[PDB]
Amino acid sequence: DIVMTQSPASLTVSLGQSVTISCRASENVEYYGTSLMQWYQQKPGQPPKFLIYGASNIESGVPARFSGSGSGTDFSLNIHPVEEDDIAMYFCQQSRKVPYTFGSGTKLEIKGSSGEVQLQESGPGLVKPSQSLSLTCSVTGYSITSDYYWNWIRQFPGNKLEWMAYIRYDGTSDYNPSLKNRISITRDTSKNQFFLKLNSVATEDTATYYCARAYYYDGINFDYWGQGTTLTVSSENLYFQ
Amino acid sequence: LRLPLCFLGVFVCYFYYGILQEKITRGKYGEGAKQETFTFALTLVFIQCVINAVFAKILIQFFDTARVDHTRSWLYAACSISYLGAMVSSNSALQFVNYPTQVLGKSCKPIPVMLLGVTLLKKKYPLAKYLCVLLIVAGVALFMYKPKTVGYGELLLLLSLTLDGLTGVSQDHMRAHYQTGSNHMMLNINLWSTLLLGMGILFTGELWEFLSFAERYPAIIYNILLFGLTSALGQSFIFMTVVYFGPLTCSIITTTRKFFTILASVILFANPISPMQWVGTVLVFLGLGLDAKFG
Ligand SMILES: Nc1ncnc2c1ncn2[C@@H]1O[C@H](COP(=O)(O)OP(=O)(O)O)[C@@H](O)[C@H]1O
Repeated sequence: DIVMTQSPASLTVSLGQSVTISCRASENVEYYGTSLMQWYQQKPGQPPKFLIYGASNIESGVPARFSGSGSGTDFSLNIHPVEEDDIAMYFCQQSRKVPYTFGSGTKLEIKGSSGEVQLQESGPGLVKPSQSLSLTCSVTGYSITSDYYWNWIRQFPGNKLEWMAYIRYDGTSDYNPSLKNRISITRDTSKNQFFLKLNSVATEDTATYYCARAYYYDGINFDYWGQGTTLTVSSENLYFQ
Repeated sequence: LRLPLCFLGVFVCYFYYGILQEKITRGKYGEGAKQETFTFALTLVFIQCVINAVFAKILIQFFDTARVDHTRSWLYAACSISYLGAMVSSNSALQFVNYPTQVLGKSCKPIPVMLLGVTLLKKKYPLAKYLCVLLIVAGVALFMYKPKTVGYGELLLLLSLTLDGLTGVSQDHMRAHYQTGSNHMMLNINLWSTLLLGMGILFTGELWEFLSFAERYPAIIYNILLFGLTSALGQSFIFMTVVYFGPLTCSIITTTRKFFTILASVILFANPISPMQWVGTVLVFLGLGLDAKFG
């Protein structure tokens, strides 16, 4: 699968400076003149915020400060004036191949220091290894049978995002090939919920799980995210911790 | 593995397709006062679309079944309207013009596509494209006109060219913004086209007239079936060629196929053509090839 590499792990910037964040792909991500790349912003403890679809286009409502560029395998995100508002982690993810992958993430810091949808995850917090687990995402204010893609995404400790699977409003579903043998995604239109089932969970499954709505345009864009649910897999039942 | 099979397959399939189209549209049915003419272009296009859809479905369900189609249905319907209109108009134009004229006219897609891009998309092209288009215009003018006016056939050809340009624009847009696959393109476009054509022929009453005409001359049914089969096989080979060699090779192969189709139509069916008109067609094809080379 395609691997996305972000060169500056951390940047120290002064307010008002211009910062460029690079993102390099292991394979060409162009398709009939369109670069299938997206950029996301994630403040500490919050779900990622969708910024850019394609290499250059800016999502409506995003400030004019942000601006993407690049083509082929090399891309960059530029913020000409930087304010305290936009100090966060930035992720680049391609959408050329079915397993969608995110970059390791770049962190910025100050030197010297009816359309609206409510996603809500739920599920057990502490689980034992090899047990069967099921996560529920409840959608309010919108119908999951109306439009858009409904995905499940998890973020391991260290901020390594990983796309898992989605179920479209048609009912068609797609899975991450690495996990197709371990998980299954289903939906219940009556209650307006879609679930994710994990069987034989291992200690490596500890992560924060998000359920996000998405629409396809120059790639898949996870514009709307839930607050996420923390899943911990431990051999011993954690107590006083 | 060496893969010249793409060229051979596409060439043979579409050459036979062109011969069958010449036989059908411009055929002679009956003699004397009983002589008739083929006016059922809508039914021909409907059969062609049905066969194309069936073959595309077979290919999808056997080959590359893991893909997911992200294109919206309404986009498919909108593109299919123009695609069906272009094909129907081109087929109906043969009721007035000679087949070589129809082939030459329908081979001039770059002119309308560039015009739409410049006027609607406000795109820009290198000097080579304009010069290449200049050669095509010069060749068409030398062919379609002589020192010694426009009828219904030329108007139909112009309308078909405009609809082909619109279809190309729509296909490029949705391919860029939705990563549409060629097989899904074919399947959905042909499905929508056959739905619309079925509605149109049923509510126009042309289906019964076509059935009576076929009863009078049953030989046409085999020709129509072979025409559809050849179109579908050529479509499949075009898909395989673009998969294995991209669009440039497909364009070159189709251009040479069209030139050979014109030559065969002139030689076999005794279509009259002046030596000056030959210069026009060769210039048109040279310009088309150069445009393909220089993007
Ligand atoms: N990549 C492609 N190149 C050419 N034709 C294609 C391609 N994909 C699908 N097609 C379909 O094949 C049919 C015949 O193509 P053709 O007109 O010969 O191509 P060209 O105009 O490039 O010579 C068209 O109706 C088109 O819809």
